[PDB]
Amino acid sequence: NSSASVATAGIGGPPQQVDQQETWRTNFYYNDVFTWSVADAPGSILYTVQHSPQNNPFTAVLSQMYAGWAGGMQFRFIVAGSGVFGGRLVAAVIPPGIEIGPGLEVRQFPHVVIDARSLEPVTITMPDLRPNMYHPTGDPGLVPTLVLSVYNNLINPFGGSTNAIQVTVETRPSDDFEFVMIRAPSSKTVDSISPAGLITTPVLTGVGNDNRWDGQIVGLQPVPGGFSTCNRHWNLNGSTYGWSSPRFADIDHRRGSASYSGNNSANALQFWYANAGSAIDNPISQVAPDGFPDMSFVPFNSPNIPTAGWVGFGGIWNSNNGAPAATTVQAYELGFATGAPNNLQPTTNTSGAQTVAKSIYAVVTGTNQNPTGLFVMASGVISTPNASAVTYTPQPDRIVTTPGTPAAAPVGKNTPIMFASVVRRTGDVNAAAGSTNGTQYGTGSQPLPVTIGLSLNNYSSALMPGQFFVWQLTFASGFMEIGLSVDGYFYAGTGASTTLIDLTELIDVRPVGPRPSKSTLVFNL
Amino acid sequence: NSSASVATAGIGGPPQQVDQQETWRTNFYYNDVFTWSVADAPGSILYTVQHSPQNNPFTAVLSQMYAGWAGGMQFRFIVAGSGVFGGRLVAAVIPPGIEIGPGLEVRQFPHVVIDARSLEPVTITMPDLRPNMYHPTGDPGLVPTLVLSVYNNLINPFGGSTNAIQVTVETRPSDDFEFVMIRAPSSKTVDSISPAGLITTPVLTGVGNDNRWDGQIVGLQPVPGGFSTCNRHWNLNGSTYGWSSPRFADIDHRRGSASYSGNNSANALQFWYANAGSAIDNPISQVAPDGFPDMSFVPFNSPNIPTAGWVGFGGIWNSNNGAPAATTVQAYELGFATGAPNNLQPTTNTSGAQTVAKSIYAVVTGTNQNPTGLFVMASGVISTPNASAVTYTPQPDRIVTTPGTPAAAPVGKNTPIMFASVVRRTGDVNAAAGSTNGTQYGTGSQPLPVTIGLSLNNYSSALMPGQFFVWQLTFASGFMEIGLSVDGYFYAGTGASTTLIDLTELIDVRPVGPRPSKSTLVFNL
Amino acid sequence: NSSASVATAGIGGPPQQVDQQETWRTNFYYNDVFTWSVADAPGSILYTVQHSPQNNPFTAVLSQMYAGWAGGMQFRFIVAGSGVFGGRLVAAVIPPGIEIGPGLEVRQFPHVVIDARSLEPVTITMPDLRPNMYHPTGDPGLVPTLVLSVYNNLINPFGGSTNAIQVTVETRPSDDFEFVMIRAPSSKTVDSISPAGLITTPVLTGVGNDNRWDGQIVGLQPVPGGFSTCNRHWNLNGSTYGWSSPRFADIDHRRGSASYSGNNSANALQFWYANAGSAIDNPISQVAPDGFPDMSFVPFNSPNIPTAGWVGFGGIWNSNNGAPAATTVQAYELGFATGAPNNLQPTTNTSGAQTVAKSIYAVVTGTNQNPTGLFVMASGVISTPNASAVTYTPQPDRIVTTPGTPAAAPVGKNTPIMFASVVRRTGDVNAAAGSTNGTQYGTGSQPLPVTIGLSLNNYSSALMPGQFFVWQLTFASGFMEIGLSVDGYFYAGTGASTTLIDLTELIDVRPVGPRPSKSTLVFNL
Repeated sequence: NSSASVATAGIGGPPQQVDQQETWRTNFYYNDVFTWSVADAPGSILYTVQHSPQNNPFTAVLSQMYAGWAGGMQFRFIVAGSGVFGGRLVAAVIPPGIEIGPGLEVRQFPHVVIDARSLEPVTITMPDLRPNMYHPTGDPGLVPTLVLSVYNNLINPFGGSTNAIQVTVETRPSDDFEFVMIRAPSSKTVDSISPAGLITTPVLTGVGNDNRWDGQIVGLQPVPGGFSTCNRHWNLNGSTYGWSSPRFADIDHRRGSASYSGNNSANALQFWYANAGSAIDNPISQVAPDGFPDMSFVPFNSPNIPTAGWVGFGGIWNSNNGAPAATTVQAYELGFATGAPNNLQPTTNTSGAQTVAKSIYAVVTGTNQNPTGLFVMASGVISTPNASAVTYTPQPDRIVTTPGTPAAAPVGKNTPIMFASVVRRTGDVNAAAGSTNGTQYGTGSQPLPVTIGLSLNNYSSALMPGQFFVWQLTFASGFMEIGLSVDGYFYAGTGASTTLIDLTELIDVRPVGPRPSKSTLVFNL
Repeated sequence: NSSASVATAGIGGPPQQVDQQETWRTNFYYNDVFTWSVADAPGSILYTVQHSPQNNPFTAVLSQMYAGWAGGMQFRFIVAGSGVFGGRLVAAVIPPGIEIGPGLEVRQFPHVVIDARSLEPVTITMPDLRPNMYHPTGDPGLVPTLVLSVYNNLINPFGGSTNAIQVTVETRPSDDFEFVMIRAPSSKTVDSISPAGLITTPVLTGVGNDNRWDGQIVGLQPVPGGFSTCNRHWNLNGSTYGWSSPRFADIDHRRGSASYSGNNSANALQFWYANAGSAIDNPISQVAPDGFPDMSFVPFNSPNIPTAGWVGFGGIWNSNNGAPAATTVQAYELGFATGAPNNLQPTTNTSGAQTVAKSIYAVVTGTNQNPTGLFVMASGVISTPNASAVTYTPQPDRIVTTPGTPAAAPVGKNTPIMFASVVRRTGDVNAAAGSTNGTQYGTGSQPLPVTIGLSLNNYSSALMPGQFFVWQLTFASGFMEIGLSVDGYFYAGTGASTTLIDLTELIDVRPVGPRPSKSTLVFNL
Repeated sequence: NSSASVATAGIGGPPQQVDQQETWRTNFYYNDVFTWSVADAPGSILYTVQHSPQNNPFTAVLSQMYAGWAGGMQFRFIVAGSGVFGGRLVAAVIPPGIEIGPGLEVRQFPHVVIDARSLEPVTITMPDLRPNMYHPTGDPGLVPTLVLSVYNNLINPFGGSTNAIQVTVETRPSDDFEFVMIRAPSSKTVDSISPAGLITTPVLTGVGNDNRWDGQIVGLQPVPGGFSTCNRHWNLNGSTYGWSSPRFADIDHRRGSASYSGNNSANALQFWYANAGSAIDNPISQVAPDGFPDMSFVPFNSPNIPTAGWVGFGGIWNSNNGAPAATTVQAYELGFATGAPNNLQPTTNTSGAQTVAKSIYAVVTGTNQNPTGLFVMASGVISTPNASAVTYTPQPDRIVTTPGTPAAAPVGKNTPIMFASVVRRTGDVNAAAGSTNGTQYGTGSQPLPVTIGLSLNNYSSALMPGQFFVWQLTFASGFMEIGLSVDGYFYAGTGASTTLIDLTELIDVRPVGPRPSKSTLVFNL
């Protein structure tokens, strides 16, 4: 690999200003560590990095201080384990012009080998292979990448009882490394925007809540079979495929049709429905009124209760009138459906759907009119039998989504998870119940604070489509990793387990950074 | 001019560190030739080319092996003369970022004159005008342009038809030219050039098919009125505006209404329809289902057959059970229409339309159902009564388009072309034609391996919106040029022509690389 | 051994007159790796390769540019060890014309030992054994072989499952290696290697389709009983024994007899047949018409449907007039049979057979005519009653073959494979299945771009009848090898397996070049 690049790092002028500083470059300090197991395949990539000053601790804080950089940086690797262990690793410096993934053939680029038995550390100096121009802390332009790959797999002769060893990574800047465009310290560009700050501990401990139910988040729920979600959900492209803005507020739809069933004008069950694409007061999407639940309706016939329906309180409002008609005000079961008045069927897709309401108990005096509005409150309560507390609501089938929505499915051994929260439940009027309030797990895709920050800031040039942004969770007994995708869905490396993970013994959350999607999030509980 | 700069290029070049290949390249190799006539006016530009590793053919093969390039290229010019013809051309090396087109004069540039009376070739070195920045082979950036323009008019002493001579160009890399970043010439796909591979000899010869009727390409059809195409179309930005898959696939639509009109349940024409924009089971877009024809319907009255209709074979398919109805199996006209079920009228706008199907002959027993599905085969036949019929189908007026689709209209003397194929026609019981095939012409806007390849790999930033990518088609006798826009339309230089070009006597196809879109593409057949 | 011959090669080499490329090739590049276990017996041959410009990847790219080659190649071997395992391998440079296979011993050859306890790589030069005759790049002739065989058995001190280690090979061209006859690296097609291009990553990924049902390839199916295929099949000799075109094309047969059996002219099953070997309007061979299925008929009785029948949609077409009959339009079973019109029995021999068609449902009015034509579409559907049905179709017993067609039967542990795809099934009015696709498996013997490419360019004398051309298929987790015989069958190394291999998690495909056919192809998935 090149070495004349240093003369080119060498060129200065008006970026230097006064009084440049070598800073500390002398010794090697801990950047990172990686694990190598007998499990891992030849041609698998254990460690990768683009050349940057964010590869020492000292040059990452100086990055705020300086606006531009140039030159080489040295990477030192220490294999720890034993001299009795077979296997070999390959470290190679790759020039820019590349897309890294399944076709990027590490063992056919100029490279050096690292042997597992090495007692002493092995060093590489990584130069600049495009040294002609200063990089800012904006776009650097395309830079060389350092990749370490397994050439032949780790062997223990004493069997499978011990099966992994670690390799340390240490760095120091080289001689040719320099900085420029100092200015004075402040915050700047792409550096200040990262998905990291969305998730944090106080939100999961007790400050945060879900985006479907406004509940307190008690758990993490794995969903092996996948799911799809859009309403009040957001991505790292800054937009939503939903019809709700990211806050809880009343459901107002001005044009629907209203009727009642029982052939009696007083003491009857109220019905309201409308087709999708008439939400004239909603800017987000005219498909349904903001605040309307993303679930398919649940059939009930009087006096029988809906088994795990969404219920909210409200009543019927005509457009000419300043406030709703009181006689109509009652609890309603709400959902998305097709086939109103009396051929009702649930719908999982918004295209050709109908937004439907029916009162769970009798209204004082009904109303027959068309068109006329529906006015129902911000968050809902769960309708379900008396002492019911089985699994969670909605199940993946129950969630309604648009045809623009991308679905959440497993990637590798990484499984999508939903955030589980405590919801109010009711067993139908009076009687008895399993407890004082009863147990009930309502689930959402996201914590509402993450949803507000995806809507607030655009993170497209801040997490790549192949990556997850990763944080690690610490529990009193055990720890795990959790990931957020660019499509807004959250993942865990739990595989096919369904067990509820308890956030109530949560000590901590902290970022691990960007990781590629296929590679498994840690689960040790 | 800039021939001192040999030593100042030699600071920008050397950080890379690589060998010089001199011994192979003693001789110059053929690049192109152009024609010079008595009617080519002074100020006109006959020939232009950008600096690129693709100018010498052997350097193009070597470009594959390397990820960067730099240094100059020599150009050598031969005038074919006579010695009795007067006139001159001017050769200038144009700076980077100076727009090329007919507005461009050589007037105030450094230049050499190329003389009509010359008998000796005249050799210019084209130096590197970017040398501080090494160029990538697969993302190069901005380069200079070599331009040749007519200073003085070609004049002949005598009469006759004889009015033209040719000027040949051959090239050789200079002693400053260099390849660097060998790495692994291992597993990159588009090292080979992405745009250039779209058209090839055996593909235009007999391997290729067209992307709308699946026929064999016999010819090229100019459309001097211009035209528009959205479906099964891709482009050099990777984007599309269609609904149908990149390959040909069968029609399955689960959600329609079926009915018939008449005085009886039997020996009637079956009708089925569903709305446009409702196909939520199509991954590409909801405009219609996959396999659905992008040409407007043909109204007809029982018992008569539609002409220049798209007909396909299929039947009514039960949505609840998932299974066909045999009695319904018949040939059907499938099309886009508006005014369903019974006020039907034709449109070319998808929005607010209905995708409609009607049988071309009597079904034994019809069915009235809602909902019911439609299941029809992939392949399509043109409906035409006995012998002599319509010139080519679809005509540009028949084609439907969806918002976002740009239309292709002539530029200068370049006119947009469609690809013509021989297609199967059926129409009217025991009909016949004047020929055995019954010579019926189906047209597509692209060849299908091109539609598939432009959907499989990226092509962005390779061709400039002012330029066309050019290939030269070579016949046993004569040649012509064909061009590709950024948009993914093909163009040819026949001007106000409607005449069909016969591709039967094709020997070869070669890439000519980008050329300005106002440059006429030559026609000598 | 033969390392004196440096100066005697230098008379045979020099008449050509060319430069030496040294500066690019400082380092060695990855060629392959193989596995060494406690169960690989002494005398066994683990790895073999012929001298060829295709061993180093960058030399392969350069081979394109040149029409001849000569000189040696260095080979470098790394044992992955541990230091507690005993055993040895022997490395010999084998003379030209000495047959390779398991009968081959290293016993009396010059050799080096490669040691289990080795920690340092061991490097052999493979000299040119042909130097008086310069080799062609695109017709090379006879070369020597490098062979590695087990001298002493791998032994472990301890128990556990741990029983294997790997040995890597990397190569570098020698200082004697040379390229000559640059000419024009211009316009030769198969400069690139003809055999190697047949299988590619995006082709096995999602661009390829199979050559009998036109479906998407999901898997590989081993057939440990062996099988035979003639139609739409080509080979590495360019020869075929089929009737149908290299692409999928519609059935048109002008000369048949049509009849029905029953008690009435209406609501009957139409039957049509013509003899095999009579299709004089088919350019390829008169065995049947173009588009006709190469699987034996399925007898059925009215009113029941055939199972695992080939069904296609079409009708009776008037031979005198050249035009269809609408009333006859229906779904038909098309097949090869013997015993027509009414003693019909199935066969797999074409000679003395009849190509037969029978409708699967009632036609409104039937026709009795002689002669009358048959006109049916290209695409085909599998006939199956409701849900659970046959494992794959065609089964090897159903396939018809014509004289001259060789059958593919296992060799050693390599077994012949068919390519599996998901195909459309229809059968029995308003039927259904357990899944929405109704998971029906269609099989082809080759991928269709391979059938088309093996018909488009020549391939003779590239692969030796004892060897198989090998490609390596690489997955996200594990890898396997696939092989191609001279005959144009594909093979895999699953032995007595019938289990279907799922190609869903494929990352990559790379050519491994020829290997002896008795060599097992590896399976680690």
